[PDB]
Amino acid sequence: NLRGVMAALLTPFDQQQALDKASLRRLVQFNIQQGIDGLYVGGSTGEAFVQSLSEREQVLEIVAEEGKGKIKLIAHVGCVTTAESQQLAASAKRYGFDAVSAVTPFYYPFSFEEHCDHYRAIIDSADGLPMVVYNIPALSGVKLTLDQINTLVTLPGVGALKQTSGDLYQMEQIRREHPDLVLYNGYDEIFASGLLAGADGGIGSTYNIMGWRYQGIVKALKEGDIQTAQKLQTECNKVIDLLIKTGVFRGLKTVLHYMDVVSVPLCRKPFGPVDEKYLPELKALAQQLMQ
Amino acid sequence: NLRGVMAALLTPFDQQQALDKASLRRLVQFNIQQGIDGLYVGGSTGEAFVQSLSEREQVLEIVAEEGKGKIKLIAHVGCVTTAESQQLAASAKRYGFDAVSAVTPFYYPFSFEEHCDHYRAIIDSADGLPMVVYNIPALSGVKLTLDQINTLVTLPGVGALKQTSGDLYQMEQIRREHPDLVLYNGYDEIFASGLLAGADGGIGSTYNIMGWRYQGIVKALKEGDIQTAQKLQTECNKVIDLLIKTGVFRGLKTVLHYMDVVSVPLCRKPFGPVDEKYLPELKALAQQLMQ
Amino acid sequence: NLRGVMAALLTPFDQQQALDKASLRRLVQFNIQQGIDGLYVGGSTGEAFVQSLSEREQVLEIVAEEGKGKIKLIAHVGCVTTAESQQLAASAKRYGFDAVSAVTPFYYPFSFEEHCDHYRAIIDSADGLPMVVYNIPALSGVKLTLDQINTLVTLPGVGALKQTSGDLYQMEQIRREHPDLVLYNGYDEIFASGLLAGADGGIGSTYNIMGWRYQGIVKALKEGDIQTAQKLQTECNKVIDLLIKTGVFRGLKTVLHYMDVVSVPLCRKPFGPVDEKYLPELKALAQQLMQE
Amino acid sequence: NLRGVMAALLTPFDQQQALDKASLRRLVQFNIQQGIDGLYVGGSTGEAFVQSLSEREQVLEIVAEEGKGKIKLIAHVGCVTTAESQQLAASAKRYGFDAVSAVTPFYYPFSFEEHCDHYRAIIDSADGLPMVVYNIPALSGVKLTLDQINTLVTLPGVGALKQTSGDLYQMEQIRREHPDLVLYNGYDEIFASGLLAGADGGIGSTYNIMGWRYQGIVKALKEGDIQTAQKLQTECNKVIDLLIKTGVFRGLKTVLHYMDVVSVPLCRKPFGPVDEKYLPELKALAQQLMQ
Repeated sequence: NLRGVMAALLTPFDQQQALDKASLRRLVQFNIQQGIDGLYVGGSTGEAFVQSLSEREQVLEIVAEEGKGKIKLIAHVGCVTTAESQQLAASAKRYGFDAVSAVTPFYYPFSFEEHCDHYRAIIDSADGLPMVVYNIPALSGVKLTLDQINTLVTLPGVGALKQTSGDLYQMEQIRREHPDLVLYNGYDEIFASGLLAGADGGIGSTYNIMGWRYQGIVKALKEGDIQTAQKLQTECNKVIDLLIKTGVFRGLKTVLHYMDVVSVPLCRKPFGPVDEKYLPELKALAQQLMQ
Repeated sequence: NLRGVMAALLTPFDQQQALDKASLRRLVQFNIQQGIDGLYVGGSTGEAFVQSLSEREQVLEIVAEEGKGKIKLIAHVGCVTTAESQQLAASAKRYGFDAVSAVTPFYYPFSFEEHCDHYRAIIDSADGLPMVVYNIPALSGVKLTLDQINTLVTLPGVGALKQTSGDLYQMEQIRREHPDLVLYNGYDEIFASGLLAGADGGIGSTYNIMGWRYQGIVKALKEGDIQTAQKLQTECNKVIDLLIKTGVFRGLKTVLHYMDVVSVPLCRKPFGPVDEKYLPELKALAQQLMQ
Repeated sequence: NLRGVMAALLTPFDQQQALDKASLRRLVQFNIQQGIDGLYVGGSTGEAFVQSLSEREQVLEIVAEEGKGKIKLIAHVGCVTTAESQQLAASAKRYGFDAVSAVTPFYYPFSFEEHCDHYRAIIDSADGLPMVVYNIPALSGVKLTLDQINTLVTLPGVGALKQTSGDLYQMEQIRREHPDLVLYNGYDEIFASGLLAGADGGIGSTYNIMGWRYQGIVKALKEGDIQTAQKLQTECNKVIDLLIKTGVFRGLKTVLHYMDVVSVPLCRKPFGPVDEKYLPELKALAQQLMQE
Repeated sequence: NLRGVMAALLTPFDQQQALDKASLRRLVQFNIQQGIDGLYVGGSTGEAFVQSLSEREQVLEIVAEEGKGKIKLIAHVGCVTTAESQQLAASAKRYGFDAVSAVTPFYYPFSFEEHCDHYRAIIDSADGLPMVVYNIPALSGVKLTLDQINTLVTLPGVGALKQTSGDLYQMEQIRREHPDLVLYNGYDEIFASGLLAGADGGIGSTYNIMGWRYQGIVKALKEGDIQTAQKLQTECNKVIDLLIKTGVFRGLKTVLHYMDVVSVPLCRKPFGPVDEKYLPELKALAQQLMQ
């Protein structure tokens, strides 16, 4: 039931780098409009790690007002701190989110046992909302084994795994081991490949501007049409190429600004703005996607 | 015409740890009858790096005698030394191989130009034979960029790329850049996903014992039956889970042995033998693969 | 005036995980009486990334009170966010600290320019307090180059470099490039070698329980007594070996708790408690350090 | 008694890239006159991995012939193949080298037991020659654990360890574990620091052009003159800075060439030439060094 193509919501800031509630609302609605199955809020893409708990809760509350009941809402609640995560877990519950999620805590190296108790404590605080384990070795620096992953994924309370890893051998072993597990493909660039390996949906930042393509790839693969599946994927991939040159969060916000969704396409410092030289390609991209 | 499913051939040894030429011939034929498209000989799978050039030249000659004309023959000629490689390249030509191949020279760190000059030399000595750049970062320790991969791939005389990387975002990037390039999926564990990403064939050590499944996966994806393609990949992956436990080269040789192909399922030390506990499952798999 | 042997201050918490101010003050004074050159507060050792800005502000404020120009005071003000770092940098000035510090922002990959601007803005908000650029690749996952380090270290406002790296070739080269740079060695396990290589002092978590050994290695080398320099370092290493087994922060708090300095030997979750099995060794260690 | 500053021997090649015996002998004696405690022949610095068994043996005999009895002689006998290594170990005995040495077999991933048995076999063939374990993770791609290094170092036959690692905490840990172990500091850029951490000697390539400095640092440290000890290490690093910039093996041979020691300062391909922009720098270096 949590399966599908969920977008990792971006958080629009204003000239003062404060939250832009109006753009947030425009963004939520814009995603709904584009036929997304749900939203993963306050994740890395939402720049959670560069905002406070209150700022973080404020976003959860607003998207819940906008989207609750219309699509699935998963609140990324993870912090390095379990206590901070627990507080966020409770708010998500209070706001009516469908599930809660958390990255494997970072910076300080924690044992695998400490990782499990973290999830256990957060799940406790979720008070019912299922947990989506969030695995992104590349950013967390947390390199869990398949076994550790199997343990986490079986922790009572866990309803999904957000696999932000390009190891498609592992993607399938996870599927082979947990046939019923809601498996989200974390890297947009290999979405079609991830689904073929075992993912049954996905969460990602590029879904904010072209979510329909991912839905497309999903149908095609269902309708045994690898031609449109591959075609759709290379089209997502050309966009990802550019965003990787420009900065994905900022580049996605910039395109969004061009679709009239976001007022100021800035990210919080230390992120810098997009290089002016990249604006013609982003503008152009916004235009084509607008059609 | 180099596109297809090519077994990365194993080299049988006797109790004295010396080529079991009689089993080599038996392995060559076995592969042919299982409908393989060609053989990548003298690679990592063939324990080439624990061999002498003369040993490698001998294996080259026996398989050419065994299959020149029956299937495509690609000779892995790579050595850390350019001159040794050129020697091996020159015999491949003289023995009648269809193409030549070489790992990026390892152990010592080399600049990219050195890498390109290395391939140029080998390509020259191959005397007309198309070259197959061999990319396996996990074993070579060489971490080439995409631009570098494009440069190598476009070097005159080069006719294909053997991609032993599970980075399927890079697989498609390469493909998007080179629609005519013969791209071999190097990781058996992700074959279906690798093809979907842009690969048009594969070279793998597990093909030796169940190459038919990989061809089947090719038919399925070709026929829009991703459902049986997945099924084929998981079956291939259950095998891979086991071989990775028992040790791959030796595991395969043991299976082939129970299949009456290899007399002595040994690998040359440092490799040790399979743990006896594994024998029943390998024996079981052998009988089972006889499907 | 920032050169020296300075302890990476730990932050004591109570049974309910709240700050234990009395033990903070108690730990500040203990370090002072231990004859350390100053304190590095709010850094990795201080469990800053498991606290909130106002929590870190409180700690800075309490120790500034305690360390009233009694010793050198460095405030690790770094966060991923430049703005949060600026706020902390401004409080540090406000509390009267001697220097300001910050790790290279983590989690999200940033460009070198993004990093240089980050340090400037903070240097900007410190309003006069020098900046000790903080380099710890192992934790930040940020891999700066010598030239990137050079740029940072020459950046106006920057007055020191906290080298938490085992690469002593790079340590040598940085000293070579900057003969007067306050270079602090970050890995206590190699303190003697980092010094020989060019580090002119150090900042470490284990200084909390044996800051004198580190001060000793310094004298030992100053007087060419490399023989005792070695003995001190292996004595430090025998300790670090145990601390790594148990978990460094918690192990330290545990020793310090057995020395009646820290009331509760806990670290905030997700850090769990120390395995009972190690208590016999930690009690003994606390015994002998006190014996010394 | 293998304790000491041992120079890692370069193998001079001719214009045709063939062993330049004239220069080998010339270098053996040059090193001797430098007051070096011995020579580590046939190692990484000796381009062993780009040579053949026969060529490696040849160089072994010529050097035994040139310095056997005069200085300590450790022959690097290591290859990926245990059998090849054994053969070279057997020859070292024959030529009368003092010790044997082998890098952890690389390229293919081997188990620690496989690693152990390999050293055992080679130990068996060195016929009485104590084995020197060569740890160089950077190039080998092998990251043994301390307990693992401890096992290796205590193997019956192992007499020393060449630690090519900049982990000076592990250095002191090895010295603490084995107070009577012959521990060679492998990275010349940290010589002084390695010795202070526990190494009682060192095997380095740069020793070939200024072995006196390392012997110099040793005395200063032994005398308690860290100030000059340092002043010495900084000098070696100014050099090392350059060589890295120019390519170490090729840079060294060039400097020795300007020191009328080596005829053709060529490394074997895939390595390339020293760029011309450096010749003046290297020129200037060789002059200063000779005075």
